[PDB]
Amino acid sequence: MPANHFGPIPGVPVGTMWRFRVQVSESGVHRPHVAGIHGRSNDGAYSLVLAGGYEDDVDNGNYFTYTGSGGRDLSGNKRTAGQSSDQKLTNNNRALALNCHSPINEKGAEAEDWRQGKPVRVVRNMKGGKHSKYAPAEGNRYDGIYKVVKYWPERGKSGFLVWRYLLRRDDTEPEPWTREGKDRTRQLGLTMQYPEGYLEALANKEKSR
DNA sequence: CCATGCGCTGAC
DNA sequence: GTCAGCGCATGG
Ligand code: NA
Ligand code: NA
Repeated sequence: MPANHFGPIPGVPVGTMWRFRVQVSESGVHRPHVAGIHGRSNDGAYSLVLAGGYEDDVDNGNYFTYTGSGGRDLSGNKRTAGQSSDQKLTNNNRALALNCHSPINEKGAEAEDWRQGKPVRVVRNMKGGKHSKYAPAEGNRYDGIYKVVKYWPERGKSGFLVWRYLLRRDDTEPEPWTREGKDRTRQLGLTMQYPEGYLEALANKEKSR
C-alpha cells in the first residue's frame, strides 16, 4: 500500500494486535510510530490511534470523540506535554477534518451523508481508563473503519481550545470487544504479535536477578 | 530544509 | 509514579 491509501489494509483483519506501535507502523495500518493521526493536510487522514493521550478523548466504542493534536509546548525535544495553547485547524487536524463529507470550515462542520466521507482506520492502544470496556488489555488492536461525522472547536478541560471530532464505526466485521468479536478473534487465531526475538529476550532476561 | 509527534525506556 | 529526552518517519 502507498502511504496515502484510504481504507483497510489487505490481509490485516479487524482484531489484529501488535505489542508496539512500530509494529503497527510496519503493517501499514498506522504508519506514524508516535503521532495519533496519520494525515496529509490537503488530502485527509488515513488512520488514528486512541491511546489515552489527550484528556478530551471520550471513547464509546461504536462512536468516539477524538481530540486534535498540538496546543502543546514540545520544547526540550519532547513528544507529549499538557495543553498550553489553543489548537489549530492545521496539519493533522485539518487532515482529519477533510475526511468529513462537508467542505472544510474553520468553525466546524457536520456531514449528513457521513458514510460518504473518507474512511479512517482506527487502532486502540491499552492506555486509558482502568479496565476500559474498549481498550485492549495489552498492546494495540485494529478495530476497523470509522468515519468523521462532525468536528468542532471547544474549550478543553485545560481551558485551551481543542479541536474535537465525532467518529462513528462503518465496518462490516464485528467489534473485537463484543461477544461476536471475541468469537471471530478466536476462530481467526488472532493473538498479540511481538517483534522477532522479543519473547526470547524476555525469557533470557527472566532467568536471573 | 525544519516542524511534529496519542512512544518508549529506565534511573530515581 | 514521575520524569526527561532519545531515533525515527512523515510531511509542511
Ligand atoms: Na511519528
Ligand atoms: Na509529518
